This record gives sequence, structure tokens and C-alpha cells, in this order.
Amino acid sequence: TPAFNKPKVELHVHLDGAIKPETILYFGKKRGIALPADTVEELRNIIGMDKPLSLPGFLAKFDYYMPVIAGCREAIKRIAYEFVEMKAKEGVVYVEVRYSPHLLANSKVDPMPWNQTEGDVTPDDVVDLVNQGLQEGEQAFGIKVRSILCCMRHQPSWSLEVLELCKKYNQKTVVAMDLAGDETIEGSSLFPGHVEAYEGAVKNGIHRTVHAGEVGSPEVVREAVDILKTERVGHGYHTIEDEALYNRLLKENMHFEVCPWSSYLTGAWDPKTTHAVVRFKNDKANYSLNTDDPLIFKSTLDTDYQMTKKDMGFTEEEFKRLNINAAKSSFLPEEEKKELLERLYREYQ
Ligand SMILES: OC[C@H]1O[C@@H](N2CNc3c(O)ncnc32)[C@H](O)[C@@H]1O
Ligand SMILES: [Zn+2]
Repeated sequence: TPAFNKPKVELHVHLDGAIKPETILYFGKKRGIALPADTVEELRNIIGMDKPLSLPGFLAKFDYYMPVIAGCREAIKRIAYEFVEMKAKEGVVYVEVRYSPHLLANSKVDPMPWNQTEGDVTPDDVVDLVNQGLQEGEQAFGIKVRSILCCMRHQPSWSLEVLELCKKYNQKTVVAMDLAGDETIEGSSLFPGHVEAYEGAVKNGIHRTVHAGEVGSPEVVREAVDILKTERVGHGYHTIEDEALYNRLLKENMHFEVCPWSSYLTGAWDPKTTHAVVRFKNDKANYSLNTDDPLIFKSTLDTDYQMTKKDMGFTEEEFKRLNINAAKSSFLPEEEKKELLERLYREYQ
């Protein structure tokens, strides 16, 4: 009984937010770095979330383990290879992982992250490491996996570099650019750095996706679509507040990377109101189901499917339909995208 026992497509999930508590414990002791706990169980209760907190409160959880990974090549390549394994077990045939290359490096990064000590793992180096562990997992488990480099809202100076990384690793797993981080930061979507990086992505052919509407107003989503020129909208739950902007995005067939369990734990979705995804399922909108950060939300792709099934009354037909759309909205090249749609239709028969 796993809600939807059929191939799936995940377009929204962060690598640094989907690491096995066991691997975190392994590198914590191997490098001698402190950890909130010394047990996979207790470490799960410290990093994991039980009740709804907030976007700034959920983002702090990363501080507990990111230092144990960042800086180590062996750890960056391993978490990428294990990520594929996880997705292969959940029944996901195609996936798009996203992460901030700068948050995992300890060299050539202005504001050094996690108070690290200068080393040699450059940002361009973490993109290559992740490409290797992701490619190895593809041959060992049998699933297609592409990546997405993120732009941190609070750090616009890194953006232009994220764009160059997308151009250099184009198709070599990297298929797009994203803007994640603290959406509560006022005007973080208009910071010249971000705006310039997305302007170059539009003229260079780099795909785009922007975290918006998760906790901000409809104006933020409007800026990601009009000024940043996104091809997708991470979350976008608050878009319905602006009837005009929502119906316009509904006509343009804008994709909405939805994350149900995540919106409840971050406060992005008030539990006393109907979830936006319900309105999406009713309006036949383009959207996909995702996990966002399984490690911190103590969840699995099935969690979200079981949440929409029991609550919100989602049917298998809707599951096959929202997955066919995710495959159509994926940043795969035409040929590969056709192959994906050919496989799903064959398995959905
Ligand atoms: O994975 C890249 C970065 O994006 C941020 N993430 C993760 N999850 C997440 C959420 O969906 N909303 C906004 N930003 C997010 C984390 O800060 C992480 O370090
Ligand atoms: Zn996200």
C-alpha cells in the first residue's frame, strides 16, 4: 500500500536536504566535526521536524550537518551517489536534484560557509563531484538524473558564477538554474546579482526555475515570472491569492513544483485552509508532486502521495496525469523528453 505504486518524476528536491542520517554520522566522526547527536535516531529528531516552524526556522536545520559534508570530496561524491539510490527505491524513473555548489565548497568562496578552513574544493569542483556520483548512480540503479544549480537569495554575488557553472556543465547533468533560500528577505528577487544572472540565462539558453510563492506574496511570484523569466515556479502556493495572476499563469500552462508535506512543515500552508494543490487538481493545472527536503521533513516521496490521497482526495488518475505533466515540463532535451514520455505511457497502461 504505497498510494501510487508506479514510476514517478520528481522535479523538486534538494541534494543537501536529502542525506542519509547515517552518512552524516559517518563523516562527523571521521572528520572530528561536532554533531547535535551521536545516534541516527536522536540525530533524526534534532535535524528533522515534527511541527510547523517557518521558512527561516527550517533553513537553520542545515547548520547542524552541512559542515560535516562541505569541504570533503569523498562526502560530496557519496551523498550524490546515495541520492540516486534513494530515488531508485521510491519508484522514481526521472529526477532533477538541486543544490548550491557554493555551500559545499571551502575554496574560492567569498563569505566562507560554515566557518571552514581554506581548502581546495572549489565550487566548480563540487559540481564535478556531484556529476560523478550522479552518473555512477545512474548506471548502478537504472534511473535518469539531472541536476539544477541554485542561487542563494541572500548571496547575489555568487549568482553570476552559478550561471557560468550552468554553461560549463550544460547537459552534463546540469540542466537549469534555481533561486532558493530565504524568501522572506525583502526584495531578494530583485537584487541586481540575481536579475543579471537570470538575464544571461535567458540569452544563453539556460533553463530556469525560481522558488516563489512558498511563503511570499503573489508579487514575488509575479517578479519571478515577468522579471526573472522563470519557466517553472517552485511551490507557488500563494499565487491563487491574486486571481488575475493565477488565471494568467493557468493559461500559459505554467508549471508549479508542489511540495505538500513541505508546505505544512514550513508554515507555507496554513492547515485551516484548503491547500493550493487542491485548486490545481480541480483547475487541471500543470504541477508536480515533490519531496523538497526529505531528510529534514522525515519523509519519503510516498509521504506526499499519501497526504494528497487521504487528505484532498487524490485519485490514481490524477497521479498519472500530474506525472505526465512533470515529464513534459522537465528540462530534458526534446529527444530525451520523448523517451521519458514513452516509458511512462507504457508503464501506465
Ligand atoms: O539546496 C540548496 C539550498 O536551498 C535551500 N532550500 C532547501 N529547501 C528549501 C525550501 O524548499 N525553500 C527554499 N529554499 C530551500 C537550502 O538553504 C539549501 O541550502
Ligand atoms: Zn525547495
